[PDB]
Amino acid sequence: SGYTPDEKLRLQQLRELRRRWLKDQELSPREPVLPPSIFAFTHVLIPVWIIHYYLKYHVTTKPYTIVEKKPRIFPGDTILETGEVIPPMKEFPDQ
Amino acid sequence: MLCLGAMTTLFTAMCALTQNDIKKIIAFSTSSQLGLMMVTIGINQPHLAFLHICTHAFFKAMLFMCSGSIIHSLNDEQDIRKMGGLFKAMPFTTTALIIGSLALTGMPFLTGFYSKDLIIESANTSYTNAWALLMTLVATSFTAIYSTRIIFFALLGQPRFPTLININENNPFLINSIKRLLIGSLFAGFIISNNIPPMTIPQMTMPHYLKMTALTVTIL
Amino acid sequence: AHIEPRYRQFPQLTRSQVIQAEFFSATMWFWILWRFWHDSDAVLGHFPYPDPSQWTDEELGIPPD
Amino acid sequence: GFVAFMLFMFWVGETYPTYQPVGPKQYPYNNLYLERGGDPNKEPEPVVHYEI
Amino acid sequence: SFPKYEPSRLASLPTTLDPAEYDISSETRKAQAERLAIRSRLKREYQLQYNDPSRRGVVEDPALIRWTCARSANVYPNFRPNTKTSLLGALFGIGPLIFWYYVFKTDRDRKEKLIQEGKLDRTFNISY
Amino acid sequence: GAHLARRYLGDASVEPEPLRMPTFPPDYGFPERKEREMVATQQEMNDAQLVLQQRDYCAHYLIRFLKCKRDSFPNFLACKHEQHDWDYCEHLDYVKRMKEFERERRLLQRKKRREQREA
Amino acid sequence: FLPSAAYLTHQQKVLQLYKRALRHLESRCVHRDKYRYFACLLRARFDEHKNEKDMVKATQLLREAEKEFWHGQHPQPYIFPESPGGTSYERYECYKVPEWCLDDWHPSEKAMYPDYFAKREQWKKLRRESWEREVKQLQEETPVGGPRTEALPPARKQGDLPPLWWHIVTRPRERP
Amino acid sequence: MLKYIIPTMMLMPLTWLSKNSMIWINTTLHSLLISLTSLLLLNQFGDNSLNFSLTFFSDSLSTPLLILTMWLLPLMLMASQHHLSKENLARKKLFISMLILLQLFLIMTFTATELIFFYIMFEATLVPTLIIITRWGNQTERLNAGLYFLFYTLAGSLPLLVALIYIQNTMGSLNFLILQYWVQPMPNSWSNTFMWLACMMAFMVKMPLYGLHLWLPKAHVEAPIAGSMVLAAILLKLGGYGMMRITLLLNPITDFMAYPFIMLSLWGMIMTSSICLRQTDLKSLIAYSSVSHMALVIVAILIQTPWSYMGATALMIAHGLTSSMLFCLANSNYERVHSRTMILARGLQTLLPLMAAWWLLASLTNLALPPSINLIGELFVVMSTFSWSNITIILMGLNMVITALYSLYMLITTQRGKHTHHINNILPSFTRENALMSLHMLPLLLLSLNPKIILGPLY
Amino acid sequence: DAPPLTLEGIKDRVLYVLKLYDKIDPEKLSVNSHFMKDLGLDSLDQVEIIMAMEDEFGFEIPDIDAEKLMCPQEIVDYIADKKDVYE
Amino acid sequence: SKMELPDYKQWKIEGTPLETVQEKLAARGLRDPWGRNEAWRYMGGFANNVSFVGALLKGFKWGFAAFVVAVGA
Repeated sequence: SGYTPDEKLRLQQLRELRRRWLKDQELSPREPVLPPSIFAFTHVLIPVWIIHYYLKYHVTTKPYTIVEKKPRIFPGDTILETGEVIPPMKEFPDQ
Repeated sequence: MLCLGAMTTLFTAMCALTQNDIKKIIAFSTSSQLGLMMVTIGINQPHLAFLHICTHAFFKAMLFMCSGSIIHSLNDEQDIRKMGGLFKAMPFTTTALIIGSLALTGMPFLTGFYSKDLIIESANTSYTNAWALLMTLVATSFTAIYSTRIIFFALLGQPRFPTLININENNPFLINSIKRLLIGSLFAGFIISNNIPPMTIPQMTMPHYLKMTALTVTIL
Repeated sequence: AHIEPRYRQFPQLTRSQVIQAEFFSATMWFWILWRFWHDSDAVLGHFPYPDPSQWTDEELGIPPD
Repeated sequence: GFVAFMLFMFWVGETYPTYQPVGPKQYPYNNLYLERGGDPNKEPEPVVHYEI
Repeated sequence: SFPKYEPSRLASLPTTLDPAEYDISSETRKAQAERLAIRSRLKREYQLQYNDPSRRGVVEDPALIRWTCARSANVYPNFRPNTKTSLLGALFGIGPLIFWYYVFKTDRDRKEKLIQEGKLDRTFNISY
Repeated sequence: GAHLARRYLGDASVEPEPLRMPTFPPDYGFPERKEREMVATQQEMNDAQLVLQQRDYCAHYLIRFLKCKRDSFPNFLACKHEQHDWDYCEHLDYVKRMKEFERERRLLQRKKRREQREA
Repeated sequence: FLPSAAYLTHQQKVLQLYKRALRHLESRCVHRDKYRYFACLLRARFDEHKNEKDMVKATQLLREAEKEFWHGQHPQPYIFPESPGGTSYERYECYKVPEWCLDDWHPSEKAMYPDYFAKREQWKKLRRESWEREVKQLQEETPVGGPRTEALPPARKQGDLPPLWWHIVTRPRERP
Repeated sequence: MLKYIIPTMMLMPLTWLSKNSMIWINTTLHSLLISLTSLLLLNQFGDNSLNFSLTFFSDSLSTPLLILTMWLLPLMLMASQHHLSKENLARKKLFISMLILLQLFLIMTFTATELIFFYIMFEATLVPTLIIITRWGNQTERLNAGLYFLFYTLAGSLPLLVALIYIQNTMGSLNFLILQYWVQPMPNSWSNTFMWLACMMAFMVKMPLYGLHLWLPKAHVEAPIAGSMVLAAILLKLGGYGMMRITLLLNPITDFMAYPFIMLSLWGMIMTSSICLRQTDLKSLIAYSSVSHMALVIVAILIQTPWSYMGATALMIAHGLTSSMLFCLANSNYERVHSRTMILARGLQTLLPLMAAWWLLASLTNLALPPSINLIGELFVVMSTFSWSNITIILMGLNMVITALYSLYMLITTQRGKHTHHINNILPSFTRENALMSLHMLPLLLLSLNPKIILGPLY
Repeated sequence: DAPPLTLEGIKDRVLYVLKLYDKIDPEKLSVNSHFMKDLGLDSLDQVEIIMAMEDEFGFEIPDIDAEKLMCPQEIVDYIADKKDVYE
Repeated sequence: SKMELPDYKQWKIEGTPLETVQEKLAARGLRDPWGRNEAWRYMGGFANNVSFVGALLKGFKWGFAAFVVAVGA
């Protein structure tokens, strides 16, 4: 088949208009728009200070608050706080 | 737990075969990995499932990021048809994909060895459902074969992608991110998976063809 | 200058990206080798899985019949 | 048909399990008593294990 | 080599294999021509109401207003209570309601009988 | 394995049903063979906050492994030989459990076929 | 369901069948060389009975061809990432802000962009000046009471712009 | 409480003898000052209620609803221009004074000591709303809507008066304390059953439940924004307030006789959430949303758990704020395009870039976003009803799924995907509409920080 | 994606991949020539030509247009219309 | 704004899958391919791309030497 020539001529007028519009859509005055360590310091010092102030006084004056699963102690250790030994395990054999 | 995990694992494993988009392959792959983690909760081994979460996370973040690099480099055609020739088209992302789709299966001492193969060992050495074992076994074979097919159609074949090519990786942020996660998925699996307190009893006493069976199934 | 597209040809490659690619694949293979031989050998059982328990009758407790 | 087949084989699995040839896990102190629910002096239950 | 492609209410019959498109009457040609005429006249009126630089508001699509007033206000006329309408009304309106009411009676009678015996797990059941 | 095929294809008796293991009583062919040392000092086993279903035979090696692993931390690969010893002791435990299994199996097969064929 | 005609053609229907079957064979058949072999086989299969002088035999072979095509199609065909159903398919529909807007700005933002708004003012004067007589006379002069087609005539009388051009020229760039 | 009654009176001749183009500023400023002074009320402590007379007294149920009323007045009095800004000065003053008088009877109603006084100020609230929606309904069935509103709410509400007179002359006075401290159980006769059915059915009409809910959507889609928001928020939550107060009497027979209302409320909650999934007429979706959430409120009131009453009052206040705001966004889109439909006004992500945030945030407060008050209310109702029966939580979660579905469909229908490119009249968003949105949302988030206020009597 | 395109590039590339085709010749190949009228190739191969441009530039053109291209000038014009090839 | 557009005729039908398939189809009796639009895919930096085991065994070109050095250390 092919184009009817009416479509060819109408299409050519839209080619001229579309290319002139799209060439106009560039802005170019060559002045397009015009008006009419410290990070690590602040973010590892200021929230650390605020939270560590918050966690001593308010938090540990509320009694049932931050609580830790206790350190496991082993039969060869010695207790750092008072100072006394923990009795070692007995003989090994038949392995 | 483990019936549902085995059902998901076989279903999305068989569904991952004959998929011709990248991201849908990766989604079915991660669904199969979550199926193994539901099997890992079905057997009384939660800590191995958590280890698999960590290693899986490193691994498929690296894999998605590499595929996104390729898709933006190749004008977003995004499909496995019209994808082929990318090896030696700068091979940093091909190195990333072969390290990845190597690490998806059980490769004898890489990051994907520890989690997945301790999962299948503790799954085999337990009072299990006797069909879920076979489902996880067959789906390990299936993740081997779609890993091989994603490698073969993504990197190896004759180059089928249209001309005026601008394949580009001379790029700081891309190579820094892929670099950081390959350094992750090579070492951090072992570094995480070794220095933890043993919260369970490791099995460690298997016969023959029950420890070898992971590598046997991936090779076949 | 940075990269430029080229038409109907194999693209050009800077030596930097290909030497980091070769380096990272080679270190992956180096890691699987030095983690295979030197330290673990976990693909083997590492303990001899025995036979049926001892294959010793009159031991472990059975009476003769 | 496929969903019925998968659930049928799961039922066949649930009636026919696998297990490695292995007895119980032998616990030392009265099937690990006093670290179950409790009763500290009510029921010391006499049960022992023997070396084989 | 064909399974004849049975259709359904969800698998639509595609435009290729009708196969009524391949034995054609002249009246169907007349129908397609007049249907093209209707769509051409509607697009002509729409495009003339569409490109006026003086026009400000919306185009006032009459088919959308017609469908909306057909769907909201013009349901209640027309209506007559038929045997089908009454049957389907008393089925969808009262049936499931009386079903869930029966099952709530059953569950509450079981629960109150069971706590009258007292053998529930209310050893501590505080936040009631 | 092969025990599963024998138990699901052969007879119902001579392969023992698991998780109902003690069928014949102990000291049936033992007499006076028992040590069961359990040198693990249960109070200090409570003191080291172990997980349940680990408070078992071969747990003193777990105590020693935990002690060395805590006491030499920044060596990532410090404790190897004691962890190997703990795996060896659990291997001994698994061997002992398998010995219990096949003891009850051989007793059941030989003695029950003796009894139910000469009864 | 097409703008210019009512029925496609017979030849147009065979031609759409050929393009769809060749595209599905592309999607079915990777490595491109066995594709080229099978595509020339398909081209030969059309050539073997292209020159049949009947018409009911032509529609017979067409109908059985649709049967033996719809038997052998492909489930996820490789459609391009601009086609409907594709990977993108108006990906960048996020940014197609139409140009009936941009006149509702504050005059300080209009003072930031002088030249583009001045040239938009002259295009809008070109729209308003040449709207009424020329476009409406060409649209109410040549058609019958029934238009019976959707192709609209070009402006070839003496001068100015074609009728009904504004929302066809001033469409967004499709890659903004 | 007289210190809140009398400046509401004094704010009325303000509107008359303020001059032209100055009535607006004076009424908005002074009603916001009334809102601060209203927020100064919140004194209520522990053991008793607080008594602002033998005539006025405040339970902690009435405090957040009262602050809600005196906070929703200035928001509305700003919300109701641009559709009557071109009308006459006298009709404008009449409309504003009608809203002030409606506030006055709402304060009368929320601080009602006596149930007789509560009934009189209940239907006194009923009076001006008909005049408002009929005179400014801006559609052709506003007559039908106002008339159904009137005869439904009266003909349900009317034998409640007879039951209250009977309680008045069989047990002495009707202060809530001496109705309390004296209330005796009323056994399973039939006259007690009809008294219960009269009172509870009057408030059933007011909420509404499913068999009586077509009362509502005509009165919202055929009404102005002021009547719509006051109608929905304050009138439905006032009905719930009234049921909460009157259910202290009739203790034993509610277990015998309160099963079918639970049933109709649950199944109609499901059917109403299903009917507001497929409709056009964007205004009506929020109306049937309100029907669904107040059916949930009704289930919560008729089961008699303290968890249920806390969840009930939290759900009341949160849904009042959310549905009033979402009505206001619907009116904003209707002022943009004179449509009222839903499939027409498409696009609006590209255009109007800030309005997407308010649509999304209101749709998530309707979604039961988890730190918000709406999920707090719905969650405690689900806890109490699973304590009621172990099987009814399926309907609650199915309501949850369908509620998220239709709310997020309402989001992604009007404001997602493609402008219809034949609209070309919509202007960028004014400061007024966004000021109204910020007056809606920010109290809800600040109550989401600290919800110890809005939990009611059983805190 | 950062490609530059112009009318020169699309004209030369379309004329290139029409020059490479087998059963026509680069001897008599102007920009302005029909397909059926003077080059003398059949409409089946004309749709193969359209398939080649679709598979090269990476986007479908519909068969409501693919009836009626017939000449490389209108091919260059239509794909330059679809991609909006200006700055 | 040059591209320099590397011209036609600088390939032939010599990409060996295209050559074998034109031989098979010429023995079939058609001789009408699309032909020369794919030789750029079958020559250049392409054309003996590596197979599958080579791509995974690409590691130890640098690897065994460093492994032997680390073992000997």
